[PDB]
Amino acid sequence: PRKGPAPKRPLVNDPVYGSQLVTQLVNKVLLEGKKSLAERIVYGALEQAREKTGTDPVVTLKRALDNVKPALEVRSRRVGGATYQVPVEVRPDRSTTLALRWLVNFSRQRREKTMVERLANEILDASNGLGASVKRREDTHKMAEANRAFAHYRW
Amino acid sequence: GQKINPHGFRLGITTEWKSRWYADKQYKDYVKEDVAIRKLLATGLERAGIADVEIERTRDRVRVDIHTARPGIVIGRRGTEADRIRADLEKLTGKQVQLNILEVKNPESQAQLVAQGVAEQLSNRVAFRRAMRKAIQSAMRQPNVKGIRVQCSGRLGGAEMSRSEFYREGRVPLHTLRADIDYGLYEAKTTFGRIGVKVWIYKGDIVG
RNA sequence: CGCAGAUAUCAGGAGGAACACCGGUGGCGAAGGCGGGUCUCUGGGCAGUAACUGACGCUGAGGAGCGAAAGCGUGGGGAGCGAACAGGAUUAGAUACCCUGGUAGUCCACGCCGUAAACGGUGGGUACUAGGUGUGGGUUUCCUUCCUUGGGAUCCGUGCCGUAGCUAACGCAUUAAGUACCCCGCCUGGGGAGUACGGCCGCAAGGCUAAAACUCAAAGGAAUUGACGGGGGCCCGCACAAGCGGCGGAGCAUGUGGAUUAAUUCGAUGCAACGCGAAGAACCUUACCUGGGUUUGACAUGCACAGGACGCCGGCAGAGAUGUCGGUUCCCUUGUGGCCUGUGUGCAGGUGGUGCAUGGCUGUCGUCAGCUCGUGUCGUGAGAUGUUGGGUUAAGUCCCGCAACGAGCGCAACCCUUGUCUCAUGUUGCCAGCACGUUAUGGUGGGGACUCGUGAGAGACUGCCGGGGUCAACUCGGAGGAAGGUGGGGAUGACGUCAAGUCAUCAUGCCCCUUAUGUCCAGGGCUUCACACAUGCUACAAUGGCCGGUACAAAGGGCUGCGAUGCCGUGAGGUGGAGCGAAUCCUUUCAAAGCCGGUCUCAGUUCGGAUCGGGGUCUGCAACUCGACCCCGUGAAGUCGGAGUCGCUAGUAAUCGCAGAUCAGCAACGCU
RNA sequence: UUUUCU
Ligand SMILES: [Mg+2]
Ligand SMILES: [Mg+2]
Ligand SMILES: [Mg+2]
Ligand SMILES: [Mg+2]
Ligand SMILES: [Mg+2]
Ligand SMILES: [Mg+2]
Ligand SMILES: [Mg+2]
Ligand SMILES: [Mg+2]
Ligand SMILES: [Mg+2]
Ligand SMILES: [Mg+2]
Ligand SMILES: [Mg+2]
Ligand SMILES: [Mg+2]
Ligand SMILES: [Mg+2]
Ligand SMILES: [Mg+2]
Ligand SMILES: [Mg+2]
Ligand SMILES: [Mg+2]
Ligand SMILES: [Mg+2]
Ligand SMILES: [Mg+2]
Ligand SMILES: [Mg+2]
Ligand SMILES: [Mg+2]
Ligand SMILES: [Mg+2]
Ligand SMILES: [Mg+2]
Ligand SMILES: [Mg+2]
Ligand SMILES: [Mg+2]
Ligand SMILES: [Mg+2]
Ligand SMILES: [Mg+2]
Ligand SMILES: [Mg+2]
Ligand SMILES: [Mg+2]
Ligand SMILES: [Mg+2]
Ligand SMILES: [Mg+2]
Ligand SMILES: [Mg+2]
Ligand SMILES: [Mg+2]
Ligand SMILES: [Mg+2]
Ligand SMILES: [Mg+2]
Ligand SMILES: [Mg+2]
Ligand SMILES: [Mg+2]
Ligand SMILES: [Mg+2]
Ligand SMILES: [Mg+2]
Ligand SMILES: [Mg+2]
Ligand SMILES: [Mg+2]
Ligand SMILES: [Mg+2]
Ligand SMILES: [Mg+2]
Ligand SMILES: [Mg+2]
Ligand SMILES: [Mg+2]
Ligand SMILES: [Mg+2]
Ligand SMILES: [Mg+2]
Ligand SMILES: [Mg+2]
Ligand SMILES: [Mg+2]
Ligand SMILES: [Mg+2]
Ligand SMILES: [Mg+2]
Ligand SMILES: [Mg+2]
Ligand SMILES: [Mg+2]
Ligand SMILES: [Mg+2]
Ligand SMILES: [Mg+2]
Ligand SMILES: [Mg+2]
Ligand SMILES: [Mg+2]
Ligand SMILES: [Mg+2]
Ligand SMILES: [Mg+2]
Ligand SMILES: [Mg+2]
Ligand SMILES: [Mg+2]
Ligand SMILES: [Mg+2]
Ligand SMILES: [Mg+2]
Ligand SMILES: [Mg+2]
Ligand SMILES: [Mg+2]
Ligand SMILES: [Mg+2]
Ligand SMILES: [Mg+2]
Ligand SMILES: [Mg+2]
Ligand SMILES: [Mg+2]
Ligand SMILES: [Mg+2]
Repeated sequence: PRKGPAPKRPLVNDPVYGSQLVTQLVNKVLLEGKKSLAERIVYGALEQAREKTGTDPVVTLKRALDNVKPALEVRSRRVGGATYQVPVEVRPDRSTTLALRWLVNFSRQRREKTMVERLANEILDASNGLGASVKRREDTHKMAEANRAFAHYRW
Repeated sequence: GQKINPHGFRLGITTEWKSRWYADKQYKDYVKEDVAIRKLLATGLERAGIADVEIERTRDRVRVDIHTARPGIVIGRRGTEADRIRADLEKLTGKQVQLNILEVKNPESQAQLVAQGVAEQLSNRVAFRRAMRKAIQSAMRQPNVKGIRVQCSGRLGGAEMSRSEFYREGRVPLHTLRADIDYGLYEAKTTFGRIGVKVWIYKGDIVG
């Protein structure tokens, strides 16, 4: 990245529904590079969430991402032999990407015995505001507003 | 490693094979006999510089062509060395063996024989300084040749150390494939051990 | 230090030191030093008139005085600051750098000591030697407003840059380290030593004059290139940042360390050795250890004495070599050639040593862009310019002025592959369009209309346009095009550094054995382990284990080798053997993941498979140490992992397969 | 911040 900003790939859109968020989700959950397996699992879990909630899967996914997307983050910095943290604003695109990342992370590490149903249930919990993703967002915002004091560094 | 031999690097473009023959079943025996006879000839003939040895095989008949500095001792006026070589090949069981002598045009326009001469001068009594001076001057005098580089490695003057010295003049574009480079290598003997001499010669350019 | 009333703020009072803005490379004094204001006394300096004296001038050993801060004696005052000393915090140790407290002292009056890098490191006086450029003071003359750094002439003080000259160089330059004269001190190699004794001064601290023995063969002053920096400036790399998956916890396979053994043959030892030299250790390879033979010898050659035998196919003894016997015996031709059995003669023979002697080959700095020479010029000399500054690029690639003018190794190109098109081209390869098949598919007669495989040519050159640019390099954007600004990946290691690896590839100088460290064979070893490290596969379960159906590629190997169909085995494999020196016959119609259907509802698990027992196949004369494969029983550790640490920026990271190198048998999870 | 020795 020394020369300058590198070009960004033209990510494709999902033809099944019409939202590239599905493509982003499948790419993020790609494990061992099994595209067909990942997409079929994602579609099955989406249908499970749809039949569980009785609403529009796209609308509920939009609600979940809107609820969980942060706006402020924390960056580490050490000056004068001491380590400090500074809060820095984040672009909404990166906020959405990291929200998807946390969604995957907390859809990986719970004990519902079946991840196909469990990812749907995690989506419902995040939409309802009882999810581990929203808990993590709460913690991140709390840290950022606690370290607000050191914002003078501006980096 | 520092440099790959220009001969091997440029085989496919400028220089041609100095041996041509086809075989796959008796290929092992054929290569054994060729490498043998080559080594035996090399260890047998030392007085007269031999530039290259090329062998062509057609079924049973084999033809060997020899380039040497001067034919006086390579072939006798009655055929002394010729008959000795024939008897040698017959002992090696070359089947039908035919001998030809080809004479170089410019004695000091090529790497092998200048290397032989420099090695002999270094070995007997001559100092490497004068050796390089005379070799470079003689190589330059010929108009066709343009660039010459001579390198000597080993013990020089009997000192208990290794001196790596090279002298350069003219063209030495080994990276440029189009260029024409001639490569030679021989070992000079002495009381204290062995000395290796390497020389590079550039001769024009080829297009086509 | 406070919650007994702090910090903070408003009013008032007490007391000590020093004076910001003027204020400066400015002024004054001999040097130290000197600035809040008013008053009293006092020194010195410069300009002019030139009235007066009439050589009265410089210098200066001893001598006298002044003389920064620190310290001492006597007596006061003590706001702030603060040696010594207490504590707090870091460090392995802090008697310091950081912090909270604080006694001399810093002040005043009276006497003391008389020392500094008291440096402009350059004494005082006198007369002379091109200028330009600021600053303070005093007089004069003219554009003339006669205001005014308008300008002209002169004395003194203070800065900078500059010729002749001097200087070893740095440098000086009318305020000389320049040309000249008078006066005074100083020193003659470094330590010993400004030290000992004596003397003088002083209350003390202490200061002033200043020796000798001994010991060294250097000590120091200038300047040039490298190297170095926890110096600065300007830039690049998976170096960091955002991401992916890993190593370090379990099992197994290789290599090493460390310990045994008679041997575990030797070498390599951070980067740059550690799935190394071992692309295939039961004999061989091995050179290690025991034991049995051996002798100019297992194997070559020239000189004398003995000859036509040597060379070979078999029985007997033996751990084997080997010893003894059965069957053949010279090809030339008189000189002997070929060959070698017994004596030696030289000498063969050594993986015995020496990569600190070497040849050749190889790894890293690094695919980094730097590294040189000819002439000239400058300085004395080691040397400098070219290779400096600005702009631009992936690059010493290029443009602009410059004592430089040119060239070289490097960089790009020329070489391979991959991206397209055109022409030539039809078999063992394909089928446009026609006929024969009739379940077997171009299989068969036929056919270049495209790939198919190998020959020739074109196509990327900022090719064109608009803006920035010194009208130049170079850069952004746009149209055509397969590709746009080296399209992608490759072959391709400039001078040198690491005394880097390799006498165990080969050859090579020297030493060593020769009756052995050479040589043949029988068994054993390199695979030993109470531990450690490095690289890989299996995982640690559902994105999954297992069962049935089911479609998609490449390339290469095959003669003493691949191996068809068929038959028997769960399967290792057993019989057999079409087609093949190979676009044809085999390596299955080259598959795995992929898609559909069923079980498992999270367990030490239907995941996971090592260890230990019972049965067979295959190659080999020879499977116990010590090979591989098939069947069964056996059911251990292991639930994403500690600080630390590694690869990866597009067909990239991850995941799943196929063929080959060494090879009868494999250590094959390694390599290509 | 701190960071010993060849
Ligand atoms: Mg090149
Ligand atoms: Mg107050
Ligand atoms: Mg002073
Ligand atoms: Mg006065
Ligand atoms: Mg008068
Ligand atoms: Mg006094
Ligand atoms: Mg005082
Ligand atoms: Mg005192
Ligand atoms: Mg006092
Ligand atoms: Mg007192
Ligand atoms: Mg007080
Ligand atoms: Mg303390
Ligand atoms: Mg203090
Ligand atoms: Mg204090
Ligand atoms: Mg002094
Ligand atoms: Mg003077
Ligand atoms: Mg002046
Ligand atoms: Mg001068
Ligand atoms: Mg002088
Ligand atoms: Mg000088
Ligand atoms: Mg000057
Ligand atoms: Mg002066
Ligand atoms: Mg002395
Ligand atoms: Mg002294
Ligand atoms: Mg003294
Ligand atoms: Mg005394
Ligand atoms: Mg010196
Ligand atoms: Mg010096
Ligand atoms: Mg430095
Ligand atoms: Mg890179
Ligand atoms: Mg990282
Ligand atoms: Mg691991
Ligand atoms: Mg491990
Ligand atoms: Mg291994
Ligand atoms: Mg070893
Ligand atoms: Mg290792
Ligand atoms: Mg190691
Ligand atoms: Mg390896
Ligand atoms: Mg052995
Ligand atoms: Mg062995
Ligand atoms: Mg050795
Ligand atoms: Mg060595
Ligand atoms: Mg370098
Ligand atoms: Mg000169
Ligand atoms: Mg220079
Ligand atoms: Mg230079
Ligand atoms: Mg230049
Ligand atoms: Mg340079
Ligand atoms: Mg260059
Ligand atoms: Mg056809
Ligand atoms: Mg180099
Ligand atoms: Mg070395
Ligand atoms: Mg060495
Ligand atoms: Mg030797
Ligand atoms: Mg040798
Ligand atoms: Mg020896
Ligand atoms: Mg021996
Ligand atoms: Mg043996
Ligand atoms: Mg071994
Ligand atoms: Mg595996
Ligand atoms: Mg069977
Ligand atoms: Mg199949
Ligand atoms: Mg198992
Ligand atoms: Mg098991
Ligand atoms: Mg398995
Ligand atoms: Mg476990
Ligand atoms: Mg578990
Ligand atoms: Mg860690
Ligand atoms: Mg094998």
